[PDB]
Amino acid sequence: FILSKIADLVRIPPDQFHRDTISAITHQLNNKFANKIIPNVGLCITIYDLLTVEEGQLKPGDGSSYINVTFRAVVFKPFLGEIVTGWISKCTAEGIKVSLLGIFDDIFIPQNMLFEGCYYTPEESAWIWPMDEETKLYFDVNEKIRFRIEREVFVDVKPKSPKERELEERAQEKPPAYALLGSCQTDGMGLVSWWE
Amino acid sequence: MKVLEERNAFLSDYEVLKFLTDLEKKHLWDQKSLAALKKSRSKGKQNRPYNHPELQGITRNVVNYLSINKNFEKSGISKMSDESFAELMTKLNSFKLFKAEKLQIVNQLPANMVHLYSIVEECDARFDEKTIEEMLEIISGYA
Amino acid sequence: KEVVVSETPKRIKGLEFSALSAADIVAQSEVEVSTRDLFDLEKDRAPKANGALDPKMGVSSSSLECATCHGNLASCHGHFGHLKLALPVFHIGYFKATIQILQGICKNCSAILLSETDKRQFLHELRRPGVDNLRRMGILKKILDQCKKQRRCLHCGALNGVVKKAAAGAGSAALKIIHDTFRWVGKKSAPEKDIWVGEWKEVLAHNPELERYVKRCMDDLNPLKTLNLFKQIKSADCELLGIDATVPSGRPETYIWRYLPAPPVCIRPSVMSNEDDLTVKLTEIVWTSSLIKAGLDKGISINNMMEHWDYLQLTVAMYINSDSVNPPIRGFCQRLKGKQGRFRGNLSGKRVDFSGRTVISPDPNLSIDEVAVPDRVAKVLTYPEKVTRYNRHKLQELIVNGPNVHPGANYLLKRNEDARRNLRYGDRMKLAKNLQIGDVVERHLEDGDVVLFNRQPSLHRLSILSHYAKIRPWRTFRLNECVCTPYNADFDGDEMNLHVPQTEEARAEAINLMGVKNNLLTPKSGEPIIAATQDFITGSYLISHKDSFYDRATLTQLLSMMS
Amino acid sequence: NLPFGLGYGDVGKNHITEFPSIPLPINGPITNKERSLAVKYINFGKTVKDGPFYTGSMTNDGIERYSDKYLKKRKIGISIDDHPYNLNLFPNELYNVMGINKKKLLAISKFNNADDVFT
Amino acid sequence: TEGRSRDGGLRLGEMERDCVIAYGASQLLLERLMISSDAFEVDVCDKCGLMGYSGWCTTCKSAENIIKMTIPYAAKLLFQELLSMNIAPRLRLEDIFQQ
Amino acid sequence: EKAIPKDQRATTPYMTKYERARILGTRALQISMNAPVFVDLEGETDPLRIAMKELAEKKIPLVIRRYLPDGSFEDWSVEELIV
Amino acid sequence: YKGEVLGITRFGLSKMRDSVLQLASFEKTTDHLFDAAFYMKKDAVEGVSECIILGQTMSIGTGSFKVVKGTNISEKDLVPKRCLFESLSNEAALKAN
Amino acid sequence: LVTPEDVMTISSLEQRTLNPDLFLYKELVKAHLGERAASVIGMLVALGRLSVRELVEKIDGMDVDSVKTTLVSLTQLRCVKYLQETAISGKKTTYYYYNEEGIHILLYSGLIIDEIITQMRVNDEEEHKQLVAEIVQNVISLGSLTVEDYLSSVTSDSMKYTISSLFVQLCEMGYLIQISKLHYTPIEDLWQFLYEKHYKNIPRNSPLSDLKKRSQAKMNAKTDFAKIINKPNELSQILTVDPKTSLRIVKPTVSLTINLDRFMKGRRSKQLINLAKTRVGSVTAQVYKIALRLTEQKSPKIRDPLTQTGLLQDLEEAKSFQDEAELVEEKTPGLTFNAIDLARHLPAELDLRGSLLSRKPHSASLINSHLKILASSNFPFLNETKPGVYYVPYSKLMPVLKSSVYEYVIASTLGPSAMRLSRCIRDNKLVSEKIINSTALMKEKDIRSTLASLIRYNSVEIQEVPRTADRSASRAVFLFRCKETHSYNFMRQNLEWNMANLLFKKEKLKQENSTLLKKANRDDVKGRENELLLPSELNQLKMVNERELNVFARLSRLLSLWEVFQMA
RNA sequence: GAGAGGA
DNA sequence: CGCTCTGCTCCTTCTCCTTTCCTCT
DNA sequence: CAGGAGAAGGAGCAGAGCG
Ligand SMILES: [Mg+2]
Ligand SMILES: [Zn+2]
Ligand SMILES: [Zn+2]
Ligand SMILES: [Zn+2]
Repeated sequence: FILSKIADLVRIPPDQFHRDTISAITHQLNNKFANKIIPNVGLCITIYDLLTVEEGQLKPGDGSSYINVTFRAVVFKPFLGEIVTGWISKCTAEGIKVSLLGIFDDIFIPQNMLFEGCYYTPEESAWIWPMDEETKLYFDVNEKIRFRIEREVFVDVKPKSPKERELEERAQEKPPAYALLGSCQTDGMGLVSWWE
Repeated sequence: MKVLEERNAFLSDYEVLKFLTDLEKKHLWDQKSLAALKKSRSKGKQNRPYNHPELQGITRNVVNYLSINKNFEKSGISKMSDESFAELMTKLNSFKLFKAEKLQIVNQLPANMVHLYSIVEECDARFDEKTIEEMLEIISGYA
Repeated sequence: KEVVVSETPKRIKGLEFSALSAADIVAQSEVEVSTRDLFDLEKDRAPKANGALDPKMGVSSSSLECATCHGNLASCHGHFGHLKLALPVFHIGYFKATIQILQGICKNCSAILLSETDKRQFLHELRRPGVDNLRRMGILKKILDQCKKQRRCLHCGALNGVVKKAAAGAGSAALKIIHDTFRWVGKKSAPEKDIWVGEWKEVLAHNPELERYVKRCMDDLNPLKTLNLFKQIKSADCELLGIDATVPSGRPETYIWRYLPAPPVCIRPSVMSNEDDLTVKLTEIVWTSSLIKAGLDKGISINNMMEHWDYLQLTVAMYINSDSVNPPIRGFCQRLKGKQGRFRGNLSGKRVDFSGRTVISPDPNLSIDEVAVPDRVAKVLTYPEKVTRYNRHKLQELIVNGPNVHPGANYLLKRNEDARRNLRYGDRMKLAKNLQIGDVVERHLEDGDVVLFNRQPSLHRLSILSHYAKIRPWRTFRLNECVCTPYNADFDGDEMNLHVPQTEEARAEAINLMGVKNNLLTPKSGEPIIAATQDFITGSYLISHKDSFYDRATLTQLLSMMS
Repeated sequence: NLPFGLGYGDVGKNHITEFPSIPLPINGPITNKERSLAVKYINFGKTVKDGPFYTGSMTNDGIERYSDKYLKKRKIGISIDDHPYNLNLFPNELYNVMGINKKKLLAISKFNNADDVFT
Repeated sequence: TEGRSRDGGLRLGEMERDCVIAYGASQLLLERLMISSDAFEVDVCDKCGLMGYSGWCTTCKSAENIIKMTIPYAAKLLFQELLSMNIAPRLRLEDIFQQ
Repeated sequence: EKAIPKDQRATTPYMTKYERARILGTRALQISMNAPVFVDLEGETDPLRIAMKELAEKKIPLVIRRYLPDGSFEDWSVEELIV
Repeated sequence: YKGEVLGITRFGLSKMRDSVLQLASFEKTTDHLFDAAFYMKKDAVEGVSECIILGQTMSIGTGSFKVVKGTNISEKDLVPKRCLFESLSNEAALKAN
Repeated sequence: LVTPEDVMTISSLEQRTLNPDLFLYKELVKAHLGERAASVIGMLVALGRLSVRELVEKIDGMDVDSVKTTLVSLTQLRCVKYLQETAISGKKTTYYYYNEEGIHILLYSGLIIDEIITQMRVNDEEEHKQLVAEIVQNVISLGSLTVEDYLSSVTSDSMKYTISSLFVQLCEMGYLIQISKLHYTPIEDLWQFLYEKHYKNIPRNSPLSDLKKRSQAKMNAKTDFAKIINKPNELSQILTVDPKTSLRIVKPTVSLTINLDRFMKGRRSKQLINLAKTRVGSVTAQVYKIALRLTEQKSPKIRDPLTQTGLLQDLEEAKSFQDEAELVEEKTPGLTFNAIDLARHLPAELDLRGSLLSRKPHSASLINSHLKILASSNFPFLNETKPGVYYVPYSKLMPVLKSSVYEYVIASTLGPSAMRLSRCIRDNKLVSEKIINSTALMKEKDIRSTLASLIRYNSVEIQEVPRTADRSASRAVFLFRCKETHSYNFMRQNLEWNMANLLFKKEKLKQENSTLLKKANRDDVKGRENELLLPSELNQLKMVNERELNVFARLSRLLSLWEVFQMA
């Protein structure tokens, strides 16, 4: 978790003029930055602080209060010096997707920088990895698994056409927008209890 | 909307937990608070809590993730105090870590030789003589 | 998931006029109109695949689809098409600009006709820190005169004369450009003149009957040669001609018709089918362009090809503007210019909603800053009042009343819903019970509401004033006669307009700036203009005449009469 | 008025090609001598892209890390100023941006006559 | 519409808008001549000031610079008629707020 | 460009009729959007009358940015302006 | 005020007001619009006619200024707040490792 | 049917609007220098003569340091031609132009290196051809070099001596010249400066007459103008003989660059040889080639004496230029030659024994006879000064060369009937359709078809003779002329745009597939393509390289086709 | 579309 | 010393405007 | 169908320089 520093413009409707101004500012910022991915920086958790608030301005047709504000948001962005635990939701023969307990389930780690003995198994989908004469070291679903993050992918493109939107709706894309690629080159991964 | 700084000063994974818990207390999102007034009885005072669904969900998920059982039934940071954090920073400043991996081992306190060796690059090559077991014995107690 | 979305309020900083460079015309387009026919003639008059009324260019009906935004007539902004011409033609709007560009350049090297020092000085004058339109136009005209003074190209070393309209006639002659190379060579030896003499000697040896026409017959600049010359004008010599070459489309060749932007069908709807003038004109343009293109490959007579080219040029000129030729199409120029054009009939002065117009009658008992309104029109002139926890009870009572009894309401718009819920039917009692704190009630006009009372012609500012509405049974806008001096009202059968502002801002500005009480003095001299009219001065004079002597009862009756 | 050399069959739709159909004869297969030039056209150009006079442009975290330490610098970037300059040619106002007082260093653009094209 | 057989409004022409200008009433002018007469929510591209449909520029084909704003439908009709000629009314936008 | 400090502000300390009408319109628009009022309501419902009553007691919480032609601007509080 | 006596005809106005839309609205619409397209004029919409045509707010009258609501927030809470982060950040670069 | 959403993408219509000069120059600078340099060159071409302040204002990348770095990058590579003018009213300002010769040098790099290697008889020895190729590559890529830096780069004494000898030989040959501030001053402004200091200095007494005063000023200015133009071409720096060992060595401190005029004269010689190869035998073509190589250094400049660009041509005295040129074209000592010199320098591999048949080696008589048959043709390949003495007339050979190239381009693109019609209209003058049919002997239907397809370019011009008060059709007549200047200019612009389009496509393809191109040099893995990359990457890289090779081959062909129109 | 009140 | 361009200045012949709209028919 | 006011080409002379 890392503090950011973002400057934005906040619309305060007259309904919220009675409460504290900072409370309304934080409410609107949360309405914009609660559990959403800020492009090129990751996912924002909660508006932490608030500093350098300029006097609000009114446009000639709405009657709200538009305030230019700066604040320090809470975002998650681990690059290299980290080890992250997670759970397992679904696995198939193209890698393993590691999930958390509600934060976000977008981390997918393939078997590129993983253990050499890992292999696929359509049945009892698992990550069998002998590494010795004993081959009973398969990865189980819904268990602690530690992994490193080697790189982060940002999907920040949208060249879609209205005709294409209508065609896809009649026929109904890369849903992820902030995913991290995992690595388990060193030991101690797979389960925090396997390595003592 | 322009991001003035893509990354400000780093935040330790102890201030975030207490900050979120205090935020839920102010907004009355505590499990005890919701079980007391909003559960097992009707709102006599009708003092409704904060009404942000997405914020409630994300803050509950992050506080639960920070308060899971420690990955070797609590995460240590749950019972960690500010003075315990001061003791921990003194102990870590007495040691040598190039990056701010000190905050990284604050994030997770595995208290294992293998995990501490893996968390920092070339732990054996950098220094592995007598202070590594001291690190493990002071990190076994989360305080 | 759910990446953030950020929006900011933005206003129109300012327009930047320019032309389209035959690459933005194609970029905007959805279909190339390449068929003279309009309807398929088989599937019950459906629009053709690439005709003028192609659906991809918009929808002219209320029960069709535009195939590009998939909306009805109300929700279709309209989409453009492109029509690629053959043998480009002059743009009638830029024809004088084309003349100036031709006068500013050679006809062999296609380079500007000013010396290096002269163009440096002129550019220095153009790039002064403060220059308006007038000084810039004067500088450009001086540049044009200076380059018209030139007799030889500085690079090609070719003779240059005068570039002028052919005959300034009605049709083709008004769009023909002739170059007179040999006007300024009086008696000096010019190699071009000798070449001309040799060429005409050759042709007269072959055909001697054209001797009488060797006079005149100047260098003719058809649109194709003009385009080929404009393609060679260096950008560094383009600022002196007035064209800013910094951005694309800032080229002299973008002012010659090579692609016609076919406007959306919304701009040129079909009435009851019966297509309007623009569709017919562009259909004719497509037909003539196809004829020219086919004749190019069929090897038609050069006379026929030139005649069809000229006919196409006249057709597109009429399309842009119907004043070009006499032999009543509503050209875009007709649609814009005029008293009823878009600028003077639709942009600077529109027809506004929530307005009425009725006869006027006097009403002395009505105080100034008030106007009496019929309840037959106070029940249609609704004001949108938003529930605000101060008038929730009043608004729900009005909803209960309904749209028939005057202190009621016509429409209810819920906070989240889009369509207005009419209060004419649907058990409005429960709707009043379910009146939230953000809904809008179109309440009937009532006492104390602000209205704009106006009488035409609006000679001065006091011809329109803001009054407080009152409700009276009759059918006439009744106003106190004292305020009839500003409007110049007559009560001889005069009529007046009454507008109802629909926002708190407009209403407050009307009642505080245009209020009758705040406009008792005319602005031209400051002398009062709202005061006693006829018969009020007579009553005052009869009361204050020295013969008047009142006892106590008569005095008290008078004092109860004035109050 | 349909012309003498045209009929109603050939007219009715205005189909302009919008695509060229008249090619120059310079599109034929390349020759060995022409294949050489190219290389001396790809090599030149490549050298000036690697050359100091480019200024073409119109991860990197501030956190110290032992991993980035003990790693060599990518190369010895040669800026525009470091190149030797004949001062009497350039305008005076550009002297403040060149290497008027800087260590001399010139890069030699070696030419490899062997083609770098695959196969 | 204009007549009385067609339920139409009263024309507030050039003289009336000049009278409104004389009072210096700006919000009332905006409400009368745009809000209560004809309001259209158009999508103008922030790069090339040409109106787009459904948040689609149709020229940049990016939908990133599209900005929604309300202008009179008469102005939109004028812009389309000018674009039908060889005139490009490229609207340049600036932030209303931010000082 | 910057705001002229309150200590010296050439603009008239009076309140022009245009500023008064705009303040009343803005306050009435805010009140019509369910905004709190700072005066004794006395049963009035139309937002314009509430705005007028608030301006009578100088209770309207708005300020005016008087934009000079150069670009600078003096911020005048409605309470400080005189009528 | 431009320097020379200028009438109130369509000729004297064309030498006073640069705004192409205003001149087109007054008189000689198509000629002015085509001239502004050719010379590539860059008018900034500030006149009342320009604002009315584009549905904006004028610069005269009530649109000659701005209305601003004071946030009225104290300086004793807007200051940055944190719980002793600089403790563990004792500048590890001070020591060798 | 192709929708416009696809036409805008795969029809090259967006770039079809760009001016060919601006398009070509910006594309070349972007490919060889970068994006900032491309933007600066684009502003220079679009506006012309911009100072640093105006360049900063007119570009979004308005960093003053960035603009100055771009300007020094363009000046060291002489892609710009600045000018330092002093304002009398106050502060002086320096204005920058766009240098066409430097951008052409960037354009002709491959051809320049090919000419350098081939013309010097050093490829045969196979040992210093690499050295001279590296020398010319460094000179053309770094802009301006002093010999001491190049020599100090190398260490071997033998290599140093070889490089110095090659420098001396190249400078003597004429491909390398001393670079001076004259190379960074516009010729038009140079003539403007030289017009004064010869007109102002005239005493305020009655000058002969104002027209005669200006004539005297022009006559005095042309002399020192030609002198200062030829000053870099005097070899005043190579003559540092005997510093030690008494050998001819170039002065170390003198900066040397490549002489574009010499290379373009070589290109003109090659074009003339190619033209002659279509009129005489292979042996006679070889004789003409060796004569051109002998007279190449002493030939007049390809473009002009540099006075045509400087000022207005004249009232009508522009012909004087021609005459003056013709005088030098006949009287430069190196130009005139006899068969003896050719026989002296003719290679022994040429048979030259049975080539010529008397009636239905290295013999002087046979070479003289071949020169006579060269001079006999209507094409002025050679002209006779004295009995048995020949000189190649460049003045009378440019128009015929341009006409032949243009006619053959028309013949290749359109049908041969197009060439027939163009030549018929050119030889005739103002010819109607009936006379066209009479003197061309083909179908009038195809005559009209070809005329319509040909008028699309500035090849055939329609002259309208009105037979009524109104000049409308169906009554007027339409004659046809040629106006070869329009045709030449339009075809030159067309070829420039085609070259710019090829370069734009090449850069686009390089950028699109840049990942594997970068990987090819990420770890110095060049030459190991098959043994390190995936087969799909192998195929993709092979296709990219072949496409770039074809692009540059077509660019070389376009250059060989447009040089003739570039001549004057 | 154009004939005419009307104020 | 007439001769021959420029340049200026008339002179003629051309183009764009003429409230408000407010109805009916 | 009248009235007003500009822009654009012929056309007739001064004026300058000249070989
Ligand atoms: Mg009356
Ligand atoms: Zn549509
Ligand atoms: Zn010319
Ligand atoms: Zn766009």
